[PDB]
Amino acid sequence: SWEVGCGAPVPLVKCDENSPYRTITGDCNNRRSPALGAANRALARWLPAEYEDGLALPFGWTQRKTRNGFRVPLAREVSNKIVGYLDEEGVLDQNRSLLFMQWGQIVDHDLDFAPETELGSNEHSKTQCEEYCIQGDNCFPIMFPKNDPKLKTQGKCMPFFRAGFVCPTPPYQSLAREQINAVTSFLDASLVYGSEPSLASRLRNLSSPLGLMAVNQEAWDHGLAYLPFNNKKPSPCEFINTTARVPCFLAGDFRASEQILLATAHTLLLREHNRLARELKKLNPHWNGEKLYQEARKILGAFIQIITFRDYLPIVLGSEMQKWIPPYQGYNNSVDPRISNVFTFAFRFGHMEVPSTVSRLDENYQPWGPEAELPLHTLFFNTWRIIKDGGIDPLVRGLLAKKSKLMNQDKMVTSELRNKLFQPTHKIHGFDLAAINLQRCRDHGMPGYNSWRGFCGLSQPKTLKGLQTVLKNKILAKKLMDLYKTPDNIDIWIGGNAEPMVERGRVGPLLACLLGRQFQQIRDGDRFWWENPGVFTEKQRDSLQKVSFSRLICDNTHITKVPLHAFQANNYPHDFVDCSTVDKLDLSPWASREN
Ligand code: HEM
Ligand SMILES: *[C@@H]1O[C@H](CO)[C@@H](O[C@@H]2O[C@H](CO)[C@@H](O)[C@H](O)[C@H]2NC(C)=O)[C@H](O)[C@H]1NC(C)=O
Ligand SMILES: *[C@@H]1O[C@H](CO)[C@@H](O)[C@H](O)[C@H]1NC(C)=O
Ligand SMILES: *[C@@H]1O[C@H](CO)[C@@H](O)[C@H](O)[C@H]1NC(C)=O
Ligand SMILES: *[C@@H]1O[C@H](CO)[C@@H](O)[C@H](O)[C@H]1NC(C)=O
Ligand SMILES: [Ca+2]
Ligand code: NA
Repeated sequence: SWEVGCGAPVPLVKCDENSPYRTITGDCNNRRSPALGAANRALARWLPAEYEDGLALPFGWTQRKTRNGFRVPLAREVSNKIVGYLDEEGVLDQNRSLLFMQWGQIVDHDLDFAPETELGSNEHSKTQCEEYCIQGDNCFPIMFPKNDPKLKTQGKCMPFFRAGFVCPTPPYQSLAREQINAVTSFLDASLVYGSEPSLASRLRNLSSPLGLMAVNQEAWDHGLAYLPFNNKKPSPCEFINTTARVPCFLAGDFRASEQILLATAHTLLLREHNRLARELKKLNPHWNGEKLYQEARKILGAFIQIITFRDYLPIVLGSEMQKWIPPYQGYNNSVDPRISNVFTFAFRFGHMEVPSTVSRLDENYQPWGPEAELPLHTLFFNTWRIIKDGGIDPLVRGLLAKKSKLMNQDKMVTSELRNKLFQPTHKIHGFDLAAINLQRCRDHGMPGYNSWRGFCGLSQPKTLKGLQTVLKNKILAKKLMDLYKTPDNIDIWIGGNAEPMVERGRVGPLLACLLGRQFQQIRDGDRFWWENPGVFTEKQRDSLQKVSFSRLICDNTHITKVPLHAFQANNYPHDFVDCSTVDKLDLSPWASREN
């Protein structure tokens, strides 16, 4: 009865079966179902979607319509009463660097992107949602509750547009709405290279046959490369300072300039590509541009994989790591490699790891100038501080030397994100990421908290007292019950993140299961996984085994002092060493001798 499936707005596929390299789109990874993991298809549904009308309308759309007999609470009221806090003193994670937060965002952006519907071009339909807050079609505005401070200074709502969905981009009325993943599900550096042939070519430097990615020609970082500007008007990064008039960057991923540390990480990875490509040109002078591009691309892909799977996931998942992602046993072509709709909310655990300030540090790892520490809200879409205020190096030192925010049941999301978020088009530092996440949860038709607990083989609390035992927090459980009325109706984003963290990790049991399962699948179901026999030679793999994040910094900045375990909390100068003592990526195994 379940159909072979739709796909009129998704194009053709034809697959070069000899090809030792990934496609840009993700097509052809899986030989029996070539579209599996490819960009611009439906996110996978691990559980049936749950919408108000069975099909497409989110819970909370129709005021009289309940969920399980109760009204769903406003996203912004859940934000105000649970997610927020005032005192930033004491929130910092004593054993994770700020790099730990930032790598999470990098990895997330490699795997999933569900962009807003395209309806407001040649059309003030976006402007009208904003201006008048009238719910309809793809406008699904986040209404302020009665006592909200923003009601006084900001109007009736925050605008919000429904995520794009496959088949039609107007609505459909027979099968349930499926949102699109616009990037490749494989952990494949698509955030560097693009997920679309169009973008991917535009990012390359073809002017020369050196397999280089294109770089900024207007500005340089003390001789080091910046990303090229995106010259597409209008631009949010110009808007945040019209006197500086520095545009956003153009990268493999649309979101690269959303905050200055992300743009920073993107810069390092672009540098790493060009550097690898130059080093390969030396070792194999006979290689053409396509060859060089592909081979650097492939190494960078492996780099992301290793840092993610060897260094990042164990310190997120802790004791549950082995339970969900056992040691690798090879490529299983029966595994679904697709990112699930629910993972795209699970991985938003990072939002509770983002701290209120970003610092620039000098070569002694001491404050850099008089405005060294800045509030995070002043750095959304901010390229001008990079270009006109010291380049990336002082930012990278902050990444190493400052700390991530630790998630806290009484201090979930900093007001920098919770009250001051800037979104493009819209003019103000006045949005709420937490409210947006909850509204999105609904937009995407997510099953509730207890449906996912059941999925993960965990208990399903029905009462206040049951919820108190699961959360190990009486007061939080009590606010959730007062808002949601039953635990079944608690939005997964908030329920998942309300759980106390597992031992040695930074997420609770439910999230560790949703994340662990996904990463297991992105590893096991990828034909081009770096450790799958034949992707790299045995010797290449011995060389790739030594990648570190420290080495990445050494090779692509003018920073000479680095920790060995860059994700742990590290204090200068004690936990820092000279770049000369840190293992290098030895590219000798890529010398292809053929005479
Ligand atoms: C200053 C730091 C960050 C900012 C400003 C930020 C901002 C945002 C914004 C605006 C969205 C879109 C919300 C929506 O429309 O539904 C979003 C989505 C997301 N964020 Fe963050 N974020 C940050 C850090 C992180 C971190 C550290 C992680 C993970 C470790 C993360 C994971 C995600 C994910 C998974 C999504 C959904 C992506 C998709 O499929 O579309 N973010 N973030
Ligand atoms: C917009 O960018 C300008 C350009 O960098 C910023 O002005 C700089 O800031 C201080 C003065 O307070 C000086 O050290 C720089 O030399 C300034 N340059 C210029 C041209 O004035 C300005 O602070 C930014 N404005 C905002 C609102 O972000
Ligand atoms: C392309 O590469 C050449 C040779 O390295 C370089 O001089 C030129 O600036 C590059 N162009 C861009 C846009 O990166
Ligand atoms: C391959 O995947 C399928 C479904 O996930 C599973 O039945 C099988 O156990 C997997 N193979 C191995 C070797 O684990
Ligand atoms: C800090 O984190 C590392 C992993 O980065 C861990 O092995 C170490 O034991 C942790 N230190 C403390 C004090 O918990
Ligand atoms: Ca990807
Ligand atoms: Na062997």
